[PDB]
Amino acid sequence: PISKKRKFINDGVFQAELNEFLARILAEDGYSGVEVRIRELTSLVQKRFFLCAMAQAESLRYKLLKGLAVRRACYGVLRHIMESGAKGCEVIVSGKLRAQRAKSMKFRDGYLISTGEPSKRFVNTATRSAQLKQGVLGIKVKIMLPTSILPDNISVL
Amino acid sequence: KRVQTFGKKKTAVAVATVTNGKGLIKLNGKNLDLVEPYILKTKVYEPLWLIGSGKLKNLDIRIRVKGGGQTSQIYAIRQAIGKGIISYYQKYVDESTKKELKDVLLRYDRSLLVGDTRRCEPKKFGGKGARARYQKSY
Amino acid sequence: IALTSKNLRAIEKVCSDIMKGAKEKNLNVSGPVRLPVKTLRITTRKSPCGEGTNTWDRFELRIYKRLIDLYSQCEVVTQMTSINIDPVVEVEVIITDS
Amino acid sequence: KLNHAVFIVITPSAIAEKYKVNLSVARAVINHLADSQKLYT
Amino acid sequence: YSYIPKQNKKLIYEYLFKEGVIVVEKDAKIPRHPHLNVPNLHIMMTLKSLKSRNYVEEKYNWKHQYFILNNEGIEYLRE
Amino acid sequence: RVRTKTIKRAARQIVEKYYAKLTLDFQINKKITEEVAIIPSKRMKNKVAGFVTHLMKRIQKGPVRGI
Amino acid sequence: RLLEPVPFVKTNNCIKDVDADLFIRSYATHLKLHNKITYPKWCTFVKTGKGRKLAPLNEDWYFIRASSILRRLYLHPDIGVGFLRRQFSSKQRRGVAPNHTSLASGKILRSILQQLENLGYVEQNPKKKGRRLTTKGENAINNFARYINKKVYN
Amino acid sequence: VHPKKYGQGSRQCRVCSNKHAIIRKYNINICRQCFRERADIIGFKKYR
RNA sequence: GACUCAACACGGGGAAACUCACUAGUUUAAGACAUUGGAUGGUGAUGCAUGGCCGUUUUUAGUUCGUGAAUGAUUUGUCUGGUUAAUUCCGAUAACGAACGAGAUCUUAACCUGCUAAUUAGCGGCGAGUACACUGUACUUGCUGCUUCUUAGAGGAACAUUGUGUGUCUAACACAAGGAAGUUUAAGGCAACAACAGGUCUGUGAUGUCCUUAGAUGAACUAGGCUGCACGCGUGCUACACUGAUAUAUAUAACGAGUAAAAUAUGCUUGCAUACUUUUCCUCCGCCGAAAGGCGUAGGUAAUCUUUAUCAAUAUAUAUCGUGAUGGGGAUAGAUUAUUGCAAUUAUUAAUCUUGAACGAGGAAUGCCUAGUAAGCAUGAUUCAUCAGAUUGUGCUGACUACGUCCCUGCCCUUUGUACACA
Ligand SMILES: [Mg+2]
Ligand SMILES: [Mg+2]
Ligand SMILES: [Mg+2]
Ligand SMILES: [Mg+2]
Ligand SMILES: [Mg+2]
Ligand SMILES: [Mg+2]
Ligand SMILES: [Mg+2]
Ligand SMILES: [Mg+2]
Ligand SMILES: [Mg+2]
Ligand SMILES: [Mg+2]
Ligand SMILES: [Zn+2]
Repeated sequence: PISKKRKFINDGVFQAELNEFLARILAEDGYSGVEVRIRELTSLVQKRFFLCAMAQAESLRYKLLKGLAVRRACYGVLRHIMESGAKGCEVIVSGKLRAQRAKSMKFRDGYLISTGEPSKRFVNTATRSAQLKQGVLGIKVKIMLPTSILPDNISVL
Repeated sequence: KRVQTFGKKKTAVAVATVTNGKGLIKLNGKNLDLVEPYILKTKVYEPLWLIGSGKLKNLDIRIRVKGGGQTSQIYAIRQAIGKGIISYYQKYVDESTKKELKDVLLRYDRSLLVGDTRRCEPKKFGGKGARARYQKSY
Repeated sequence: IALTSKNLRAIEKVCSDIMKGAKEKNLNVSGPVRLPVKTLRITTRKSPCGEGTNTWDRFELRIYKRLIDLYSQCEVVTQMTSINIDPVVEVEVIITDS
Repeated sequence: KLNHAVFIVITPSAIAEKYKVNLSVARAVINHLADSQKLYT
Repeated sequence: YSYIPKQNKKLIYEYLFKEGVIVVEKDAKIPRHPHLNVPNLHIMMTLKSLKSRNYVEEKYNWKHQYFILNNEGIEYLRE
Repeated sequence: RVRTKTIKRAARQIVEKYYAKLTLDFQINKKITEEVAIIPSKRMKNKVAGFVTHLMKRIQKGPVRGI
Repeated sequence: RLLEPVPFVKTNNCIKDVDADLFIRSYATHLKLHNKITYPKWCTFVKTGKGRKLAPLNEDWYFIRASSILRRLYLHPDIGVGFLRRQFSSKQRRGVAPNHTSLASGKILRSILQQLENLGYVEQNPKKKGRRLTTKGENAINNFARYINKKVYN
Repeated sequence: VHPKKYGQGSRQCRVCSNKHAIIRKYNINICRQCFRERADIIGFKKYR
């Protein structure tokens, strides 16, 4: 017997844990999922228990690990996003990056709403920290998805 | 026969059941003789005085109060009475009389019919109260 | 029947569906009664450090408990419950005479 | 200073003013006359 | 403690084989593993050893250790 | 208490297309707006209606400088 | 003192239609007259609750307390000792640290209750919860209230 | 070994084993910074 | 660690141990893998190596692009003016047109549907009584149309609507009526661009390098210290009384929050082993106890029980004081009785008795605030084994004064000057 409040929190915690586990495991995957080769994963979960932004971020991280010219990679990513039908994007990469000191680099394409509950709704955001030569490079990707309609527009027929 | 309306001041909902009867007027299980403090007693009696004590010999009234402090409760009770009597008149007595009563109430003041919409604003961090921040010495 | 959940609209939809199911036949269904939403509030202080004018942030996980009654046999109620449904809305059926 | 005593238009303050007395004594006097704020004539 | 009985070790290995994976819990003074009542420290040590040889692959999440068995490891377990 | 370009723009758009439907009556105007344009809010919609009404008032007594 | 021109009639039937403090006083007086309830031993040098840091200063405070308790019982269905204590709570100034609310010394209350039950005014109900009024006691209380009302009218 | 059962050093964050600043309400047992990051996934939305 | 705003009840930091990084010492391998190489751990070093997150610039209104126009950096757009809470609009115009920011959106709180629903909420309905009124009222047990109150989903309602002023009679403002409401209704949340060499590696198994690695700066244990005190500066609490203390009596909140250790029996030498079951958190209630608390039991994994048709204090009413460092004031101290915990001394906290200090409204300075606000009064929660004087919510009593201005202070703008650009 466990109370409702207690249960809910516990469930949330479990969800979080699962997510983290997935992140740890699947560096080679276009990960989003969270709905329940894979046999091992299932076993692990049992033991424990008794277009998208995250994927893009992961891809970026992988690219960084591989060792590209950075800017080019970012551009490619942006292009991909555009192809996948995004109204707007934004990527940031801050960290060490070539020089020792500082250096945050923005990469926007289409328009990116930041403030309001629309932002909360109509953007998928993701954050990965790609470990590299002499520290960490800091990805953050932010995608504005196709709307189910924005509050700013007033479409007269 | 029997009519149920509420008052409302802050939190403090006084629900006035106004029925056919002899003219007693009560609170939960107690007469309006009590209320509590002698000073504020007039704020409860005022609508009755305005309307006339003979008009309420046809109407019994019970009032159930819940929530709030003292003064707020009194106000709520008053409001309930004001809404109550008028509501009764609108249904089971004539319209002209009701109108007259309403006019009288308006002449005296607001708050009897229409409600006080004020309520305790949320306290904000960096302070004790709503607006009152802490203190900087530099 | 008690329907505990986190997401309001979804819960409402579920309730509606069950009502519809009931209205088929044989079910004296009392209307959906939504219960007092006992909101889990956490007030955490933002900022890992102690720097910056200490802004807090009131999170609220607001659980919606929903309740609904019936005079029926178990199998039928089970069938009714089967609207497919998903991991989000937590259902519990009580099959008591009292 | 004003060390008022005990052994020897009505209000306590007035009484205090007049005969130079503690206000408990004033109260007592008032009571006697009759026989948390006050008013008497 | 630094005892490490042989029989216990063997049992652990068998369990691993049966599963394919072991969720360790990276806790020092927790007595037992959920299923098998073994001193957890010993189990942890064994898993570390396995990892060192690359018989097992590890992906550390919060608190738990989540060890997954490698093909070489499996082969070894054949014994 | 002034109107943004979005509101103003919307108003402009109406009276170009749907001047026929409209008359100096607020409720009617609001209804028309609801029928025509995709305002997600209530308050915003109301505001839009009000501005349309104002625009209408301004015309009949002269040119607006738009539409 | 209390009386005034009101716009209604008062059904002076039960104690809820009586002014409290006066009623309590009257009841205390009645008790004194009777000699129906004692004044144990420790009563005459105890403090009624943590917060009071001082003795009552009323002489026949016990009687008053008893009267109050009776009224409380009448008001509520089933009322414990804890509840009673809570009811007779005050602010405890902790000198320099700010005030807290202070639960009353329950022992005296308990004793009073016991006395009442012995006399046949209150009743530990096996159904429900702790000690309500006994019907005879209630009736007596009502009678007293009526008497008080009559006196006031006079 | 000395009693590690009731005190700040008894239990810890689930996430990063830190003994400081643990949200111990509703048996969450996450140190508050970590909670702040995972408040989305747990289902704690800021409204007001 | 943090040092003007933007360090100083801050690190959720109320540390008896653990926390613990420190001091006096003592253990241990948690030394994988091929005594050696080689990792592994660090509340070690460095936030001037970084990630993320947070702060401030700034909740102000600001940032940018397309094309056009004006060797270059650039400018224009993005403005003389009016208006706005707002680069909010209007109007003028080498610009026209966009996009983010504002606004909208979200969440509450504000008033309705006398439509949607009725428990774990009520209202009645009605039996059963107990008291008293007149020819119904107050109060409990037992049974089961309405939705005003109680809960909470979807809708509605204000748009400056109608009226009248001021305004290029433009954007808009002021007043009046209506109305639940007329300062985007009130309150938040969200938070552009660009930074600051701001903070944080003492939140992290986010993380680089350098150090350390068994006489460890790893972990574990035993004390001790973070609380030590001529003093300076913070944030608070309590006061200086009579609109008050004291003591009785009466009144009445809202947000809440609540589940490895012990008991009893058997077998042997206070210990172990075996068997078996309530207790670990909220406490009703019944008894003991001045008090604190204790013991027994009861409900509650919660709109059901704690408990909430009342858990609080200011309130109010009636008494004692009587302006006297006074019964204002409760510091400092002295001695017990408990509770928490393995452990309470450098007194955890609590209670009981006694001790009766400074303070008679506060100098130079400086903070916060415009309506349910200030202030007062409490109280829930967070920390929590125990401990609010903190924070964070919530309510209750409910002022004064504006309703503006640029005088100071701080930001922003145009012009202007600059030898500054680390500004
Ligand atoms: Mg926007
Ligand atoms: Mg302490
Ligand atoms: Mg220590
Ligand atoms: Mg820095
Ligand atoms: Mg420009
Ligand atoms: Mg906004
Ligand atoms: Mg310290
Ligand atoms: Mg604190
Ligand atoms: Mg200043
Ligand atoms: Mg220069
Ligand atoms: Zn953590």
